[PDB]
Amino acid sequence: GLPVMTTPGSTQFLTSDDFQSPSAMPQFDVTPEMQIPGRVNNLMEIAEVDSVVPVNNTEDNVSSLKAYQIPVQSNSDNGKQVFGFPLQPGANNVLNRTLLGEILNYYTHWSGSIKLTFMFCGSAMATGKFLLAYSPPGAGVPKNRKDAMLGTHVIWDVGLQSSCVLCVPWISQTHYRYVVEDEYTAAGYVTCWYQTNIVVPADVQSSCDILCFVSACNDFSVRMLKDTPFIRQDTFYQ
Amino acid sequence: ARVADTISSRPTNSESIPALTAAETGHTSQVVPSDTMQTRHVKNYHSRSESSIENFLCRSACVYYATYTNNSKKGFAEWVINTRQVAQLRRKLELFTYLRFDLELTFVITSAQQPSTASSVDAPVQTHQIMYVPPGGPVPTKVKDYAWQTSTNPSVFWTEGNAPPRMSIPFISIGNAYSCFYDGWTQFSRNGVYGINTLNNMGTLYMRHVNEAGQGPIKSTVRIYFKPKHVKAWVPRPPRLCQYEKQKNVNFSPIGVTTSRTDIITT
Amino acid sequence: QVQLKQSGPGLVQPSQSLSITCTVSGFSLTNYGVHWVRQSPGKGLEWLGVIWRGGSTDYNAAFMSRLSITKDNSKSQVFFKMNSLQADDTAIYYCAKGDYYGYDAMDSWGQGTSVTVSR
Amino acid sequence: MGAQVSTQKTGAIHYTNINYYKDAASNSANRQDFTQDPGKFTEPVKDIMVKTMPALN
Amino acid sequence: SDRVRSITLGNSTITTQECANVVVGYGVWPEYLKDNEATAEDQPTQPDVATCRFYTLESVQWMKNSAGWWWKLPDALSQMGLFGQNMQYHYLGRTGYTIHVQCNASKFHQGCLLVVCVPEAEMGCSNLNNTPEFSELSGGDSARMFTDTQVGESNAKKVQTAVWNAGMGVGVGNLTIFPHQWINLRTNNSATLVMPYINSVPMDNMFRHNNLTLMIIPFVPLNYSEGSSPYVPITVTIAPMCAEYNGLRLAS
Amino acid sequence: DIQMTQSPASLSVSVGETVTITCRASENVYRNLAWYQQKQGKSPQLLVYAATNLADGVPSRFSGSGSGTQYSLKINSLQSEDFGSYFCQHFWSPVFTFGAGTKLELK
Repeated sequence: GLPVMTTPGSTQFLTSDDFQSPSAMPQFDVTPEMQIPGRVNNLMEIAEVDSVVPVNNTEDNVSSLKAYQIPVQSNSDNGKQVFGFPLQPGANNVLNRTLLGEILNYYTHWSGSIKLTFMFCGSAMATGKFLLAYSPPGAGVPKNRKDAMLGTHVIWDVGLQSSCVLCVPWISQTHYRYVVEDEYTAAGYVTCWYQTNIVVPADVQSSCDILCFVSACNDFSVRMLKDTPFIRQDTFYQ
Repeated sequence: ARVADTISSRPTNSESIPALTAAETGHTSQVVPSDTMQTRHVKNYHSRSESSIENFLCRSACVYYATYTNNSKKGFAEWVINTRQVAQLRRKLELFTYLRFDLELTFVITSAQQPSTASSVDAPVQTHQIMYVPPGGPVPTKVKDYAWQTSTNPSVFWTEGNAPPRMSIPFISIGNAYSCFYDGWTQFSRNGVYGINTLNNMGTLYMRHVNEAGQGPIKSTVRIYFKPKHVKAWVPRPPRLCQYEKQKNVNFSPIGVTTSRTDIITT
Repeated sequence: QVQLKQSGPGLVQPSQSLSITCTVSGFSLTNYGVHWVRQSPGKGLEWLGVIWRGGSTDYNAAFMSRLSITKDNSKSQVFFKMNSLQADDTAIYYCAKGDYYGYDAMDSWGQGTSVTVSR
Repeated sequence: MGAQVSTQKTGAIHYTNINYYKDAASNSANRQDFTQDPGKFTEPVKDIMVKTMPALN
Repeated sequence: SDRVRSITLGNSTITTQECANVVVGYGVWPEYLKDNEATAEDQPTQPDVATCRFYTLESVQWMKNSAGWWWKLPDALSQMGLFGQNMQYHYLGRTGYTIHVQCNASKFHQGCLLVVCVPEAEMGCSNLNNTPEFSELSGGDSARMFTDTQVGESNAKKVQTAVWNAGMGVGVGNLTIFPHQWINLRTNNSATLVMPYINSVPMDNMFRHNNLTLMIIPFVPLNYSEGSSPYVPITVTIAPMCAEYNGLRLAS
Repeated sequence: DIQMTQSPASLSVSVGETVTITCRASENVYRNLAWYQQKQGKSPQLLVYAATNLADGVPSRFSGSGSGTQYSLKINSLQSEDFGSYFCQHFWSPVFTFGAGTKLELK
C-alpha cells in the first residue's frame, strides 16, 4: 500500500508518446536480419539527390514532358531573359513537387543552402554563355541584366563539361524560414540571362534545350513535422 | 547530429573548377557555398534529429473504424488487417520499398444511444471484446458463438470510462522485411491476381459487445491506431503524385506534374 | 517486309456463316492485335471487332451475338465467324494489325475480300 | 538494474529508464540513434571523382 | 584518359571510347550468398561462365516524337541461351546484373535519354477495376513502349502508359533517386549500371517475380537538320553476375 | 457511344494550295485520333496517328493538330498524287468509330 497521487494528464491518449506496453505474443521468435542494399537512416539524404524541376509551366505543358525543358534559341538582341521564379521551396509551384519540395511539405521550418545544377542538352557544335543570378529580397525582381548582375551571380561557359552548379547561400535574418507562403520570411528570386548569343554552324538546329536540377547542401535541416497537404480522401478505399 | 559549418574563403584565380561538373555520370555535385563566393566563418548548431527515420514514422495514425449495434442481429465487426485503406499513412509507408518495424496498437471505443421506444431507459457501463484471429483459425459467425472463448487467440476486454487499451506486436512476417510493393503474380502460370495482395496474410480482427441488450439499442464505434517502433527502412522511392483509387492495387488516373503559371518569367 | 493477307469464300447464301482466315508474316501474335473493319458502300467504314495480344476479345455492340474471333499463336493465323448474314452485309472485309508503337492504330491492312450476301 | 541513457535533447541533464517486460518488442522507441551515410545515394560511382578536378578527362 | 572502359565477362567483351563513369548499385557489388543468410539446404549450382556473359537484346528506333521504352529483365533473358534453361529446371535463383545501354550519333544531332533501373515496379492498369495481364506488362527481349497520350479505360486489360506519370503514379522528374545515368548526345555515348540483388527474401522464383525494370525515357527529344542520318537505334546488352540456383525439378 | 462528325464532306481545289479538314468528336478523347487516306479501290493507309505524329513513310506536307474535342489536318502544298478520301478514327474507347469521309477531286 505505497501511497501515490495521480497528476493531471492521466488516462489520456497523446499520439506522440514513448511508453512501454505489454506484448500480445510472448516469446515470439522473429525472422533474422539480412543485408539488403540501400538502407536509409535519415530523410535528409533523400533530399540531397538531384531531381529535374518543371520550370516550363505554361498551362498546357504540365501534362507532357515539355515541362522540364527550357527553350534556348539563337537570338538577335542582347540580354534576353531565359526564365525566372521566386525561391520558395514549399509554396512556389515550380519547386513544389520535386524531390526536395515533397519532403519540405512534411515539415514547417527549413534552413540551409540549395544547389541548382543546369545541363546544356544541345548540339555538340553549339556554344554560348549564360548568367545565373540570385537576388536577395527587399527590392523587386530584376528586370535587366544590369539589375541582376549586382546580386550573387555566376557566368557559365558551355563546353566539354556540360554542367554548372549555382549554389545559393543562406542569407536571412532568422535561423529558419517557413515552408508555407509568408511575406515576413521571403527568400528572393532566381533569374537567368543571355550573356552572349548561341552561335551554331550551318546545318545545325538552332533551338537547344536546358534541363535544371535541384538538391540540398550538407547543412540543410528541417523541423516541426506536420502532415502533408497534397493527399486527400473521402471514404475508405475498397 | 550536428550539421557541417562553413569555412572562410578568399578571392581565387586558379585552374581548379568546383562549379563545372558533368551531370551525365549520375553523381550529384558535392559543392558548398564557400567555393563559388566569399563566405564568413559561421558555426552551425542545427541538428538533423527530427528528420530521422524514427522521428518521422513513430506517430499514431488511424487506419480504420467500424460500427456494430448491440440490439441487432448481425452486430459485430470484422476487419482484415492492412495499412492501405487510409490515405495519409499509406503515403508515408510508400516512400520506402521494404520496412521492418514493431507495432503498437491503440483502440478508441465510443458509443451512442439509438432511438428506442421504452420509457425510462437506464443502462450500466458497457464491455467490449476485441479478438485477433491469426490466418487459419476458426472465425465466429454471430454474437453468441463458441469461438469467443479465446483458448489460444489473444484478445482484450475493456469497460467504458477508462484509459484506451494498448497492446504491442512484434515483427510478424515470413520474409525478412515487410514489402510495400510486389511486381509479380501468385500462381506460377502468371494468371489470376497481380500485385501486393499476394503477401497480405496478417489476419482478422473481430469486435463485439459483451453485455446483453437490456432495453435500448446502443451503436458503438472503434477506431484503430497504428504506431511503428524500432523502424528500419530500405530502398527509397519517389512519393506518390496521383490520388489513390483502389485498395488492392496502384491504379490511378493521369494528372499533371505541377500546377501551372502564366509564363516562364513570371513570379 | 511482307505482311498479312487473307482468303475468303467470296459468295455466301443468306442466313449462313462467313469465315475468312487472315494469316500473317514477319511478326508474331504475341505482340500485336488484329482488328476487323468493314468497308461498306452505304454505311461507310465501321469497326467490327478485335482480338488483343493477350487473347481476350472485344466485339462491337450491334454485332455482339453474331461475331466470334479466335486465333492460333503457333500457326500465326486468326479466324473470324459471323452468323445469320442479313441483307446489308454485302461489303468488303479487312484484317489489320494494331499497336503502332503502342498507340493502337492500324498500320498495314489486308487486301480485302469482297463478299456478296445475295443469291 | 537501471539503465542510464542520460543525455536529454537540449539546445546549445540526465534521465533514467528501466525495462519491465520480458519481450524486446515492448520497449520504448529508439529516438536517439543519429547516424548518417549519404554517400550511397549521392556518390554511387565506382571511380571516385574529386570536387576540384574536371569530371570528364 | 577517363573516357575509355573495357568490361570482360565470360567470353564477351564490351568496349567504349567515350563514356561517363560507371554507377554501381547502392554502393555494393554483386557477390554470392553467405552461410549466415541461406535458408535452403541443397547445394546450389554455380555455372558462372555459361550464364555470366553479355546477352544483347533487340534494338529499338529513336524517332523524333518518341516517348519511352521498358524491359523487366529477369524475364527478358528467359530465352537467351543457358540462362533461360537454368530458369526452367530450377525453382529458386538469385543474380545480379550489369546493364549497358548504347546509342551513338554524330556531332550534329541533339538529344538526351534517362537510363534508370528501378526495383519492384508495380504498373497501373487503364481500367480502374482490373490489374494488367502478362503480355501487356512484359515482352521477352522486346520493348514495350510508353505513349504521350492517355490510354482509354474501356479496354480489357492494358497498362496506363502516360509517360509523365511513368506508369507507376509518381512524377517522372523524381525518378533520379534510383540508380541512373544520362546519355547526352553532346558528350556521352553509353550508360553502364551494375545492380546487386535487391529483394526482401534471400532467394526467389524467377518466373513469377520481376524484381527490376529498366526504363529509357527521352527528356530532350531527338532533333537534327535536313541531311543528317534519320535512323538512330538504341541497343541494350545485359549480363548476369554471380548467379546460382536451387531446387532442381522437371522442365515446366 | 461517341460520333465523329467530319467536315467538309467534299472539296474541289487545285494543285499547290493549302486546305484544312476538321472532324469533331462527341466528348473528350485526349488526342486519341488517327487519320487515314484511301485511294480508289485499295486499302486505307495510315497517315497521322495520335493527332500530331507522322507515320513512317509519310512526307512532311501533312500536319495534324488539335486537342480536346476539335481536331484538324492540314496540307500546306497539295501535290498531284495526294487525292482520294480522308477519315478520322478515334481509338480512345471501344467501340471505335470512323469518320464520314471527305473527297478531293483535284480540279
